[PDB]
Amino acid sequence: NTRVAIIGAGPCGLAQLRAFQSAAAKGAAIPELVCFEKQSDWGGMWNYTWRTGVDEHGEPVHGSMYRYLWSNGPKECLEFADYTFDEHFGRPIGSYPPREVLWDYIKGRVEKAGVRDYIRFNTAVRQVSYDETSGLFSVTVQDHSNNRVYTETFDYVVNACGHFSTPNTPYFEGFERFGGRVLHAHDFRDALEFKDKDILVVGSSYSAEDIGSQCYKYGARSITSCYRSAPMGYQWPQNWEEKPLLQRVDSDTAWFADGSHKRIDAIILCTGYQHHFPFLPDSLRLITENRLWPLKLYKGIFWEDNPKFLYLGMQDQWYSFNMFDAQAWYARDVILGRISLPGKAEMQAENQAWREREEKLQTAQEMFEFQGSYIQHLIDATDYPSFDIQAVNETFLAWKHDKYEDIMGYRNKCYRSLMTGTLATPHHTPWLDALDDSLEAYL
Amino acid sequence: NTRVAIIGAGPCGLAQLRAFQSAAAKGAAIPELVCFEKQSDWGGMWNYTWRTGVDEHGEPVHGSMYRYLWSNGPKECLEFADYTFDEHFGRPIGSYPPREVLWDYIKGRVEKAGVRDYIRFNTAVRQVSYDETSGLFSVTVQDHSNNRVYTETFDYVVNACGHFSTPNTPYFEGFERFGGRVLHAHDFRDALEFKDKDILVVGSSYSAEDIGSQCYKYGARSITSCYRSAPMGYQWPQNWEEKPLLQRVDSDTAWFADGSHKRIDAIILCTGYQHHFPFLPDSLRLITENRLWPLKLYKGIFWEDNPKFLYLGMQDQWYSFNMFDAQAWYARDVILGRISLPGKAEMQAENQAWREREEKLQTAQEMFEFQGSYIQHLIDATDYPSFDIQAVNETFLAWKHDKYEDIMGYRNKCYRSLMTGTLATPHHTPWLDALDDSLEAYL
Ligand SMILES: Cc1cc2nc3c(=O)[nH]c(=O)nc-3n(C[C@H](O)[C@H](O)[C@H](O)COP(=O)(O)OP(=O)(O)OC[C@H]3O[C@@H](n4cnc5c(N)ncnc54)[C@H](O)[C@@H]3O)c2cc1C
Ligand SMILES: Cc1cc2nc3c(=O)[nH]c(=O)nc-3n(C[C@H](O)[C@H](O)[C@H](O)COP(=O)(O)OP(=O)(O)OC[C@H]3O[C@@H](n4cnc5c(N)ncnc54)[C@H](O)[C@@H]3O)c2cc1C
Ligand SMILES: NC(=O)c1ccc[n+]([C@@H]2O[C@H](COP(=O)([O-])OP(=O)(O)OC[C@H]3O[C@@H](n4cnc5c(N)ncnc54)[C@H](OP(=O)(O)O)[C@@H]3O)[C@@H](O)[C@H]2O)c1
Ligand SMILES: NC(=O)c1ccc[n+]([C@@H]2O[C@H](COP(=O)([O-])OP(=O)(O)OC[C@H]3O[C@@H](n4cnc5c(N)ncnc54)[C@H](OP(=O)(O)O)[C@@H]3O)[C@@H](O)[C@H]2O)c1
Ligand SMILES: [Mg+2]
Ligand SMILES: [Mg+2]
Repeated sequence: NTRVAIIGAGPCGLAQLRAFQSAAAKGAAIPELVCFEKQSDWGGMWNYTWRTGVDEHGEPVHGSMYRYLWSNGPKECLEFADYTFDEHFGRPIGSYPPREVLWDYIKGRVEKAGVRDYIRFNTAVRQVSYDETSGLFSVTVQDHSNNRVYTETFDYVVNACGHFSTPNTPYFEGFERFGGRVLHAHDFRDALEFKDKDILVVGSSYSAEDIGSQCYKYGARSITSCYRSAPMGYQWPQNWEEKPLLQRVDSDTAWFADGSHKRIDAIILCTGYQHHFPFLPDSLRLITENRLWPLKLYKGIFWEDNPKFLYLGMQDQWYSFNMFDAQAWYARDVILGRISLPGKAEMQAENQAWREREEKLQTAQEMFEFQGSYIQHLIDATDYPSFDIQAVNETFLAWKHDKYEDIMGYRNKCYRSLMTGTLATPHHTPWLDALDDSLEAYL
Repeated sequence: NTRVAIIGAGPCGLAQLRAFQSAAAKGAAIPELVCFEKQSDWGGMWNYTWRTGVDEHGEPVHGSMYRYLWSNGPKECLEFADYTFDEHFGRPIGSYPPREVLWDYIKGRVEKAGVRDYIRFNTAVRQVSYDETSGLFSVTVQDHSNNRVYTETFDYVVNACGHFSTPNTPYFEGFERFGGRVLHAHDFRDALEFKDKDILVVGSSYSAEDIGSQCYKYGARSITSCYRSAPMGYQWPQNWEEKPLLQRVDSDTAWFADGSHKRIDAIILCTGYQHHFPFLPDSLRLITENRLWPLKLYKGIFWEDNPKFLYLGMQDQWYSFNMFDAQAWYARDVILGRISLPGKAEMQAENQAWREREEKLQTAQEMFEFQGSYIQHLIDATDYPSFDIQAVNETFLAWKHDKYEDIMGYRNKCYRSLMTGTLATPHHTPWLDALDDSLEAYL
């Protein structure tokens, strides 16, 4: 028969396994599936590790999540249409669960699907090549359980390796003279490390917002944030100041674009991440900034130069889990032969049409509605349940307004599931005081 | 003609270029040489970076050196026989220079040799394969200057990528519950980060000795060290306690094998490094612990399954720079056809003979004399100057006794060059008080 390689057992890889299992449960013949995962367990970014830099086997540490991390959007926006919160938890819960609670939810679905046996854990993909004549990809991997490098062939490769793990780490004048810790958001683990310290966060997106907020919540003496161009602009607490871009640092002091200065103990670069695919030749290698519409990906998925090489989840994310499902189901239907792809020139013209719309977006609302409309297109093409994109959009709108209202209070609010209609119930403790991050303490 | 790939422009790679240039200066025809270096400049481990984890291009950070690092052995033990300290510095200096001063020395030789133009910087080796019929290696690299992956063929590959950059990072019960920083020695940058903090160093070799010592010198409140089996055993200062192995950690406290405990702010794993060659297939991939005599390396250099694949500097190090020269000169003479290699079975028998001697070593003296005798064998086979191994051995003996005498004072002592006979002169400031690490301040 035919063979599919899946790189990664995070949400996207797991969605891809779930897609095939769902078809198989309803009598479809499916390919052989091999999912290569470098970590010891599934969950991707949702799997926490204390490790930083490089893991015990010498691979770059994948994990960017930190202690005390909670859902940064309404859980109702990322609900699986085919495995509801009601089915998983059997009661209502808060709209903004800690990492461990959503990890439990993600695992719950693939536990139920019985797909764990497709996965080869502790295995890092090292190289991918393609042979024109056989139409096969050769995938070379290192099995760290046995310290052995091996290669197998596959008809399709689905790259679900993520793009929020390889840091974008810009130098600033004087980092080599500064006496405090300099790290990337990717290396941030326990905010208690910065208790009673004066912290600088460099950046103006979610990592800056949230890492700064954890430092606040867990007793940092002061937060300073700085932006390259656009301030985050929220009303910050008393001990937080937002400044224009860092110019330089000396042994202990940071100097900003406006000529102001601050004594700081540590610098956290919240400067985003790179799409980094060291295991790909240029012929297969997506090169893009973090955005809603990278080019060369037909339906945001199929590599236009070789559409038997697929990318999942490589867009920037408003939607997340149910976008990955939408992608995984479309990918599956194409691999099964149910949906055929057009010719390259047509794929290129359509990708460019999406790009032109992408380039016009200005407002947050335009941006999540763009991605909503992309997902609507995918879900209409397959048997993934066509859920209510418009109502999810309205939830995202409400969340944005909650964050404006109170950047430290938005996680206390409650939203209705668009899959089941059940309202989320208030959490037992306000976010700011909910110091314990465990699944036990939350439930 | 013929082509040689060299992986890395650290001391070993540079030694390899210097070896060929030295032969060429005296009329030898030499191969085309391409040295691939992932960093932006030469020097290897001696090139300092503030970066930790992964570099700006997404490659694991190579650098393990930290602020305030000085020579941990007498400089007279690592002198180049073909480029003396006298020639480079034109006067005597201390026996234990800061990193920047020996970097200057290393660069000085290859500046004089004019070999920089062989090197392709910002280029990471990604894969190596070998073709039986052509007898060529295919070396695939990523050029980060241009974001392009390319492959070229070579008759020989000399792997000079080091083995003190990929950390050995063991888990200890509770690391995911501890509130302070957990890092490896590889990530240690500025000891001022730990000023007034209670530090734990895990390990009992050079990284534990020296990182603990920097923390001491730069005002850590206390140092705790712990050993897996053998204590370091030096007489430590008042605020330093050596303990048996860490058993576990809670939110702020470490618990040891003897039942004792200590509140700690940060944990630094000084637990060594891995030989990690992700760019090699198993057919070419050396698997070894850090030791004086890994197997499968004929004359400690030639991969016994394919001796056109060479490893430099993969032994544990008492000797360093002039061992790498000795290796590089032997490698060069074999590549030039001046020295022929015996058959595999003979290579295996001889490697095993070295191993049997290696396995019997117990004392520090036995260990550096073993490596001395290995180097004597290499230097006698080529035109590298046959320098006085016995006197270098006696210097190593004297250094060991100086460290016993005073683990914070040994860097104040002076030793005679075995290349020129000139005595090192006392430094202007005692190590403990010499807070400034610059080349300027030292000279
Ligand atoms: C710090 C952080 C917080 C977040 N918080 C939220 C949130 O609250 N809500 C939300 O909806 N989204 C959040 N996200 C978004 C996140 O991207 C998605 O939730 C989701 O994890 C993406 O799934 P993925 O499978 O595409 O990638 P990932 O979850 O990153 O998984 C990629 C997988 O590929 C594996 N892998 C990588 N390279 C290789 C290789 N060479 N060989 C083998 N395996 C490999 C990894 O180990 C990993 O398991 C967050 C992201 C980050 C970085
Ligand atoms: C923290 C520390 C302190 C030390 N202090 C001393 C001392 O005081 N005295 C002493 O004699 N020795 C010291 N050493 C020993 C050190 O190993 C040697 O001095 C010497 O640096 C080894 O040279 P090398 O060229 O084998 O390896 P390295 O100096 O490590 O150089 C390896 C090179 O290969 C490059 N590289 C790696 N992988 C790739 C790739 N895939 N593609 C392209 N390039 C790559 C690296 O960027 C680097 O330039 C120290 C070592 C460490 C780790
Ligand atoms: N659940 C949570 O609480 C949580 C926490 C952290 C992260 N996350 C998730 O992690 C993902 C990534 O978010 P992110 O914020 O890390 O990345 P991001 O959204 O890609 O944003 C990158 C930030 O870096 C800035 N930047 C880039 N280069 C810079 C430079 N040289 N100097 C200064 N600033 C620079 C950008 O500024 P410009 O925009 O001006 O270029 C932007 O503010 C998202 O999915 C996010 O939701 C979630
Ligand atoms: N110039 C300088 O001042 C300086 C500073 C730092 C490093 N260096 C150099 O860096 C190189 C590496 O030295 P290194 O000390 O990092 O490595 P190393 O010499 O390989 O020693 C590794 C240490 O880790 C211990 N260890 C290993 N696994 C462990 C575990 N699971 N738990 C507890 N302990 C464990 C070992 O104990 P056992 O031996 O009991 O196994 C040993 O003490 C050397 O060339 C060194 O000179 C130089
Ligand atoms: Mg951006
Ligand atoms: Mg060891």
